[PDB]
Amino acid sequence: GRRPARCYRYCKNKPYPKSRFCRGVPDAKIRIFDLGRKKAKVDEFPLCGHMVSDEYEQLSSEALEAARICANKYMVKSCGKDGFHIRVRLHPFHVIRINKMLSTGMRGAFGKPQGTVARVHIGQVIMSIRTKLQNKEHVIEALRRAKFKFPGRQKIHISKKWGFTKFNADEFEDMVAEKRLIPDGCGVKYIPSRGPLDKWRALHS
Amino acid sequence: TNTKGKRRGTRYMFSRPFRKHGVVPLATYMRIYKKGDIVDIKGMGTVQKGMPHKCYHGKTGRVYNVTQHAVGIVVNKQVKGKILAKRINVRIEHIKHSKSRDSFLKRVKENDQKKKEAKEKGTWVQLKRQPAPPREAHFVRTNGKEPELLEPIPYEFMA
Amino acid sequence: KENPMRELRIRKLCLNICVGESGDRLTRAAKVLEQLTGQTPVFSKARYTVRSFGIRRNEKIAVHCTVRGAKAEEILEKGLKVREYELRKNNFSDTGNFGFGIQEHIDLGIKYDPSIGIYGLDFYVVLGRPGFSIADKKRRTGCIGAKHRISKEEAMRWFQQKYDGIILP
Amino acid sequence: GFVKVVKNKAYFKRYQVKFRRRREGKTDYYARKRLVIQDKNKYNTPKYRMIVRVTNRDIICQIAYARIEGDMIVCAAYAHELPKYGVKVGLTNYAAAYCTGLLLARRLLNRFGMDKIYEGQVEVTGDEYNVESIDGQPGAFTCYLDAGLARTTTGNKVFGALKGAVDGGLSIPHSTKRFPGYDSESKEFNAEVHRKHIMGQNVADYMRYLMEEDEDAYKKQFSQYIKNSVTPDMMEEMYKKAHAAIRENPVYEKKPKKEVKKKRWNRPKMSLAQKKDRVAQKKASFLRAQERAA
RNA sequence: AACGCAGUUUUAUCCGGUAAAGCGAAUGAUUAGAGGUCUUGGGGCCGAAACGAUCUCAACCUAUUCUCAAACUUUAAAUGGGUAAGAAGCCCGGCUCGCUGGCGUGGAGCCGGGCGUGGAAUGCGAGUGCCUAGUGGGCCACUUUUGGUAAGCAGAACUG
RNA sequence: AUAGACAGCAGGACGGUGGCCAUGGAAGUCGGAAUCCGCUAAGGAGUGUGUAACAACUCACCUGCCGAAUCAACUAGCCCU
RNA sequence: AGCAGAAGGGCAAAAGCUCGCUUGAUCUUGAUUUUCAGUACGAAUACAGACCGUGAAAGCGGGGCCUCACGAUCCUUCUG
RNA sequence: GUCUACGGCCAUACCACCCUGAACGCGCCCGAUCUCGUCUGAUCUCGGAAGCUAAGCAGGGUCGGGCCUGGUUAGUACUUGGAUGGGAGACCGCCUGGGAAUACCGGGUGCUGUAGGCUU
Ligand SMILES: C/C(=C\[C@H](C)C(=O)C[C@H](O)CC1CC(=O)NC(=O)C1)[C@@H]1OC(=O)/C=C/CC/C=C\C=C\[C@@H]1C
Ligand SMILES: [K+]
Ligand SMILES: [K+]
Ligand SMILES: [K+]
Ligand SMILES: [K+]
Ligand SMILES: [K+]
Ligand SMILES: [K+]
Ligand SMILES: [Mg+2]
Ligand SMILES: [Mg+2]
Ligand SMILES: [Mg+2]
Ligand SMILES: [Mg+2]
Ligand SMILES: [Mg+2]
Ligand SMILES: [Mg+2]
Ligand SMILES: [Mg+2]
Ligand SMILES: [Mg+2]
Ligand SMILES: [Mg+2]
Ligand SMILES: [Mg+2]
Ligand SMILES: [Mg+2]
Ligand SMILES: [Mg+2]
Ligand SMILES: [Mg+2]
Ligand SMILES: [Mg+2]
Ligand SMILES: [Mg+2]
Ligand SMILES: [Mg+2]
Ligand SMILES: [Mg+2]
Ligand SMILES: [Mg+2]
Ligand SMILES: [Mg+2]
Ligand SMILES: [Mg+2]
Ligand SMILES: [Mg+2]
Ligand SMILES: [Mg+2]
Ligand SMILES: [Mg+2]
Ligand SMILES: [Mg+2]
Ligand SMILES: [Mg+2]
Ligand SMILES: [Mg+2]
Repeated sequence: GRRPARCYRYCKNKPYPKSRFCRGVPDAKIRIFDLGRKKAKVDEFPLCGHMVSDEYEQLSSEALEAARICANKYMVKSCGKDGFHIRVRLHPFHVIRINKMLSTGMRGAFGKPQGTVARVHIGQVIMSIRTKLQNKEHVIEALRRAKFKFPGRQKIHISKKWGFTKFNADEFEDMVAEKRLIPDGCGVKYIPSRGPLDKWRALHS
Repeated sequence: TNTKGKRRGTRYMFSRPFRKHGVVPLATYMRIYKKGDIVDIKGMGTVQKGMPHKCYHGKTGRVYNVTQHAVGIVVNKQVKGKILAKRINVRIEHIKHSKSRDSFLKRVKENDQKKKEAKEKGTWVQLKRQPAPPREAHFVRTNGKEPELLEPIPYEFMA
Repeated sequence: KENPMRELRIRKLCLNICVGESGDRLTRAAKVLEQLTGQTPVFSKARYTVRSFGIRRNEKIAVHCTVRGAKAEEILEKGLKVREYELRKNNFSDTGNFGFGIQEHIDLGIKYDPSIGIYGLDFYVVLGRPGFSIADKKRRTGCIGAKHRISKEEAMRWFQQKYDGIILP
Repeated sequence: GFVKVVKNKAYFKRYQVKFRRRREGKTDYYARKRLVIQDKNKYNTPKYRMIVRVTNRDIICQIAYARIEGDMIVCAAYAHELPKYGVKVGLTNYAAAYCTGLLLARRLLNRFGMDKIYEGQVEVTGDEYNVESIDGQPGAFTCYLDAGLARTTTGNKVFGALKGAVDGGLSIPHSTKRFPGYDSESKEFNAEVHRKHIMGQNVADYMRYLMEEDEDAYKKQFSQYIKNSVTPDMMEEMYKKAHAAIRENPVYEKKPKKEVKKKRWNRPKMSLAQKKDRVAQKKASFLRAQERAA
């Protein structure tokens, strides 16, 4: 089976991604990174909550899967099966190796792929949930449960941005009225006041 | 143990800069090199002939021989605990004039010229360079405006 | 009204007979194309080896030639006469050229010969306006400006104007 | 919408333009490097090359050497200067090329005071000639032909200008293989055929050929020759007189410079304030356009 | 009444592709939604004799979006490596050459004269030859760093 | 929160309506979505116990007595597990 | 894309392709670079002296676009 | 003001689409006897001068793409040297010096050498 996660907690090796030099990597435990209502329009889910790592460590693909399931399950219970959208912001790209010791020694010890981990930085966001403002308490509580599936310390931070966009919530509505933020599915498109005037014409037509 | 290959590790060293590939601009060949001047060795991958070895790239030497397409350069090479004056032949595509020598040669002319005017005028012109001296005293006018008060900002968790 | 240098003309007419094999048929096909134009044609080889077509690489499988000027004009008229001066709207490329095929070469007013046989051939017409050769000259090679370019519509109209042809949808 | 735009933003980001004169299709830098670059152990000794550029309506012959700031022209002769020396028409024919090459050779040696010392071949035979230096005298000027993007097939007019300079007294390395008298079949060079091309006889035979069969095409092909009252019979002596005129006074007299008040023919660059205002006007007109329409 | 030098700075100039960064920049990897929709396929419906109409899902394109690279990269540090900071210099006149050459041209060499503000800081006296023993199992620490779950483990860099 | 809180001692906690779908049963309280209105001091489309469903208790909400601060979440020092 | 091959670098009127002509893959003495002890071999760089190829010419070429593709004493064998 | 020939730097010069272009030029353009080369006088070579700036080319335009440059990012990331600093560690803070890169926001859109020409 798997070694305990304590054996691969620290970013001890250079990144070792699945590439043409690293063949036979088993598929990561986590495959679905986005769940809930991914289609919900930018304006439907303004409130955003992030789980932020406070250590420079490795999070295994299995750990990412368990937290995703744990957060999803609770959010369905508290807000509904379509009252939010969860995105896992870490993709396990670092391949960890195992030198199988089956009853020779350390001769030729370079191991074989065992799994994948996501090298996380202090302050890198681990997972994000966007929902309505009235569900802030649940998003903290849901993210609180998912914290117990990870090693190390994590912090829950309610973002001042609007939804999953990179624009402040307190000014998001103003930019949309002034056509500097066109709703484009999940996110928005920023309209730079540059480029051919035809594009400005269509927007204001 | 690494290989003894003559071009090992020169993947980036002898590569051309981004969007600088293709024909070698011809002012490179129009430069004049004479015995005694100081040249910077910089191998260029476009011309594979007359390449300098990687240990001489980034080194500066003195021209001692001139041929149809190449120059003989004396370059100092540190071999373990000794420095040897190595005589290497490289095509002129891989060299250029050291601007440091050109700047100094200009200053020698300027010093020699300035000395002649110091004799026909008494005045003593300073020739030797001086390290940056401590700043001399001065006044600082507030101009009515009171200096702005700076305070450290409160911590904000930006995630 | 219109500049005389914007007049459409026949840049060249390209005639191609893809026999599909080397030997008696290609040699005879060359004679068909040679006596239709008066120009000795050239043999095109196969770039690949296709088992289905029975062709190997570097094997001469086609015969083609290029004709220009009045000789190309009059050969083109024979081709449209066989086609009854009508072509489908899709026969015109977006670069202002068009082409058509002839099933039997003796339809072009060429006497049949038993020691030669009957052949089909492909006709491609390349249009152009004065000044198109700047893209072909060695010195000061230039690319034609957007307005000079012959659009599909202006090739179709030229066909209707010159040979009073018919465009079928 | 099916094809990936090859001319997309990343395409322009990574695009490295070629040299400007390569983009213009004017210079072959592969040949330029081998032409103008001097051996480094010759230091500042110049490497002179003869630039011959046959144009639609003119022939340009130049002597130049390479410098970092640019090429330096020490002598330039033009085919449109030949009306001074007698030749009124056919300024881009092999005969005009020989005259332009001869004019440049004498103009340069005259500027270097070498003309009296080196005369070349005063009387043209079309044969192989090579000027050799005289002991006790300055050495013969040596330059190399720069054909540029021209195809150097036999009978190319750049070799006509080369023959003129060689007979003018300039030492240019060459072989008779590319002169019109050379026979690729027998690998033999006929001097007499060359001389006929030099004297313009092939054009003379052409004009006689038209007058015999088609007078109408004769006027169409040689209208300006008819205007200048030059006939196939007088073509040789016209060039014989031209060569005498060139060898007599090859010095170039620059056109009297006439001052003229400054006049602007092309539009200047628009100012940013104008460009900003133009966009502002366009937007305002757009809003009014919808206002009136609605 | 200084010959020269330096495990150091400064000034000038060149070298580099690590750290970081980047992926709406190439190469490779990778999540999501949106709009187009030419063509390409499927589902399905009208039509149903025939095309044909119409909708969907994909593929495909376009603009965005999540996340990454020891053996990717437009960018790009810190520390670092080379060289120069004069008398073997400069300035003027002359001569030699079989090299070079349109040209006493170019280059080099040689000879004579003139010029000390010894042309950054700091420190220090240097140069040079001969003969030569022992050693050629190493180990540790900071920081960098490879393999390994790890090791008072195995293997490197740097200085001590 | 002196227009009276918090604690404690006591009363109300209503009508549409058993809101919609679903379910054999689902009447606030198995499940999924809606989570609105006369009526006041307040009473919900219910925080729990409870029924096969009910009923019943109870909670928020609000009032009587009372007369100054109090409540919730989080964070990090020492200590403890 | 291709440039024989592994990869990296380089290359667009070319170093790729096609064609033409050729034998600079030839003869000879030194210097230098790489590994380095700064020895050898191998490989490479720049010259010089012959004799040639090619091209109109400048010029390029004494093997392969560059980084690997190889071998002392003794003996044998061949050539002058 | 500008062109031609030969250029140096090699996009501030490239790319798309457009408007304008006096003069001279450069062109397109006409033709194949000669030279020369092609399946094809399209290309190449040659001999010309009826027509045209349609194109090339040149100048200008475009809330244009790119490129160049500046700001922001940010004294942030990273980093030289130091501590018997913190922390179980992961890592972090400080002292001493150095100091980036996107996104985003402005500005610019060839300069110039030699020779010859044109613009009362
Ligand atoms: C290996 C051999 C040739 C070598 C080139 C060579 O020089 C050998 C050398 O002379 C060996 C000496 C050198 C040394 O200095 N002194 C010693 O005395 C021996 C021969 O290869 C064969 O032809 C047969 C090879 C098949 C195997 C059987 C025999 C080898 C025979 C040939 C001697
Ligand atoms: K190694
Ligand atoms: K290796
Ligand atoms: K990428
Ligand atoms: K020893
Ligand atoms: K030769
Ligand atoms: K034009
Ligand atoms: Mg490791
Ligand atoms: Mg945890
Ligand atoms: Mg080689
Ligand atoms: Mg055959
Ligand atoms: Mg050439
Ligand atoms: Mg490296
Ligand atoms: Mg990194
Ligand atoms: Mg970056
Ligand atoms: Mg000893
Ligand atoms: Mg010893
Ligand atoms: Mg021992
Ligand atoms: Mg040992
Ligand atoms: Mg040990
Ligand atoms: Mg160890
Ligand atoms: Mg050990
Ligand atoms: Mg506590
Ligand atoms: Mg304890
Ligand atoms: Mg390769
Ligand atoms: Mg070539
Ligand atoms: Mg080797
Ligand atoms: Mg030789
Ligand atoms: Mg070779
Ligand atoms: Mg023609
Ligand atoms: Mg126009
Ligand atoms: Mg722009
Ligand atoms: Mg910037």
